[PDB]
Amino acid sequence: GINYNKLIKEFGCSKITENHIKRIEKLTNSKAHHFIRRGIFFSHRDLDFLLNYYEQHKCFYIYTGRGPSSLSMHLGHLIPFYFCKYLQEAFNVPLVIQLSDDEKYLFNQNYSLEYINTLTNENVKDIISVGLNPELTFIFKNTEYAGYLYPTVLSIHKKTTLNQSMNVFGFNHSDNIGKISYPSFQIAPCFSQCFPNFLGKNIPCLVPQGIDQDPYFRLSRDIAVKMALHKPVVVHSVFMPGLQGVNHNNSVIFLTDTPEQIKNKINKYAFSGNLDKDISYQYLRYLLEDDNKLNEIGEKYKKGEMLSGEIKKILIDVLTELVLKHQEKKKSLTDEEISYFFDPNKPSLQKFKNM
Amino acid sequence: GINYNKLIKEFGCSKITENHIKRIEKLTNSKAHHFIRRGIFFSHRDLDFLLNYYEQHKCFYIYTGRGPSSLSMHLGHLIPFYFCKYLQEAFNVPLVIQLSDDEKYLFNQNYSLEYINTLTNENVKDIISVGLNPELTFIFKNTEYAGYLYPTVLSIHKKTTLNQSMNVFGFNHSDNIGKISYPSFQIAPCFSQCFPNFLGKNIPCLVPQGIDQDPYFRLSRDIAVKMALHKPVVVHSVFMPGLQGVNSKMDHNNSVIFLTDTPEQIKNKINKYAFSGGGTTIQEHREKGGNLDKDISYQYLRYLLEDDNKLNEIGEKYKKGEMLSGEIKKILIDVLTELVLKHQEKKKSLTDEEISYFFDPNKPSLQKFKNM
Repeated sequence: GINYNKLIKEFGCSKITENHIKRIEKLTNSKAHHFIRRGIFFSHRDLDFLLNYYEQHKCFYIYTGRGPSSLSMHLGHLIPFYFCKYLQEAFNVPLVIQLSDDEKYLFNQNYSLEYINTLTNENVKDIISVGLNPELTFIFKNTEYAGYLYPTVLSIHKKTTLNQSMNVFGFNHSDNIGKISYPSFQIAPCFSQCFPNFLGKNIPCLVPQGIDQDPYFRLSRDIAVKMALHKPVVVHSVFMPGLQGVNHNNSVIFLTDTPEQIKNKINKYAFSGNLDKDISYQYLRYLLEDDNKLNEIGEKYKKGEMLSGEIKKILIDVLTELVLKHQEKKKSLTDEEISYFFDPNKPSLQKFKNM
Repeated sequence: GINYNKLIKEFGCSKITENHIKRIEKLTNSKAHHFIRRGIFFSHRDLDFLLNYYEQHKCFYIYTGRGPSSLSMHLGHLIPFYFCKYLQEAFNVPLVIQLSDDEKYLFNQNYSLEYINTLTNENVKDIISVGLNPELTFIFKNTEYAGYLYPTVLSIHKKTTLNQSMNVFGFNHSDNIGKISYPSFQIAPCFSQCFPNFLGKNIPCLVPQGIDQDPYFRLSRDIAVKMALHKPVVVHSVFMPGLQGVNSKMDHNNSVIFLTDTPEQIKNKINKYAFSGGGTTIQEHREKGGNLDKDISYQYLRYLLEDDNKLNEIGEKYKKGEMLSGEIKKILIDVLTELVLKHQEKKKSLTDEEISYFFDPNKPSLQKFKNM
């Protein structure tokens, strides 16, 4: 298969151990998220530094981001946001969310800034609708917030050769100079000096991402050393597989999909097992919070006591509930609720300003 | 020396004609600046587009800029600012001034932002001290104003391949990506959409430049076409020569007049180091007369002496041999000394409040152009 332990050894990452989990549960006074307990988020760099930092200072922040997509977001895009929701609540720390509308403009030849803004505003609604805590969240668009990032971006630029940018990101000489210099803007928010309205300088940053992003993220950590700032901490997730195989539109669950569209996609296109190869069981590892129910389902399926139609039906109900709750939350959002996410001066955020 | 008409034909610029000058005097209800009348600013691209636009709408703006220098500014650095002072007053339009502190940080490996800010603040004081009108001036640091430039910068970036940037500016693969992408930030202020606090969209921009900068400025005009925005208008100046030779441009502190120089330092530099177009003996000078094209003092008086009659009278007497080198050098020293002392006095009097006002984009006097 994928062999993630081989990939850890290759990249030089570290496994998240049982003791890391115990330590998280202890520091947050709460059970660890199922993504961590089930090995969905499975590796890290410098997690001990972060846990020890939080233990002594009760302080860090979480950085994540989103390039605005041309199509509707699908379930795979929300996975990291569900994890950030958990992190912000369990640790009680700020979450900053970059919308890289500039990146989308620079990388898509026929897209205008105006059109990209319509996509950005829709994505923001989906992001908020996972149930993020408004009081501990700061969302920003790069087009609007660049002035706060720029002094940091300059320092990152100065320490990144063209060779390094091209080698790391696979750019070529026909690529526009926006693409070439964009990565600094994605690195910058790892450094708390980019958020002077509510963070102190040089506060550690936790950045959840896919294991596949580690080679790119190494540039952030190398740059931090040259800037004499903390290296951003990373926890890595496995690839969430498409419906058709664990290794087009019928390969994902869009958040705008109806109950009937979800039913058909799972029944017709989701691969059936063998727990390791059954896509429905795999998705239940992400979506089912109750450990006992998951193990009971896994027990019955492997023994043959549960058929494929039944495990697919359980997934469809779970998915349908999730998607309908999401659609319901999104529909209820007011412009005032949305704007509040973009406010850097919230008193709950400003608590961390002198920590 | 430098054949400027040949250089016009080579670059594809246009001469500023006597009729352009008449048209400027008519539109401003005032005599044209001596730099224009004496051919110091001598060529242009799209000046008629600008004059026609002003005639109908009474509106454009002026863009200039300054990379913060490691040393004190000298007289040559102020020349374009004296011209922008005239333009803003005669036309009654805004002047925006870019301080490219970001550029200096990106291109000088051992300079910090903090150190560059010290240089920037001192340069700003020298710029203001030419007598710029606070009400029609907007100064900005790129480090502070980048957020307003960024959407425009993105569009410029998107229209510029890495190949094009590297070929045009001579970058290599060891250059940092800040250098590679910086030129867009220098182009951006040619487009009025960068100043939404006080300018309408797609308002024409006038950019005074040395003739030597035209090849680089063509990139701004080409980008404007791809953005479907007005091309920035340019008026070009001749090279201002250093003290030692008309063919050579600005130990080597004796080739320029620093703005921190004392009256005595100026006296000595002119007397000892300024090139004379006069005869080597008094008798030789009386018989053969002085050479105006090569006398540095006469050339500098072309920049500094506002009264035409006095300049022509001085030029008449020197060329005939009726005025000696010592006398024309003395006239220049008095003129320079007065200029530099006024400057030093103005700079010393500047308050933090006066300086801050230059950086305010919401001045009611600037905002009058917002719907024009």
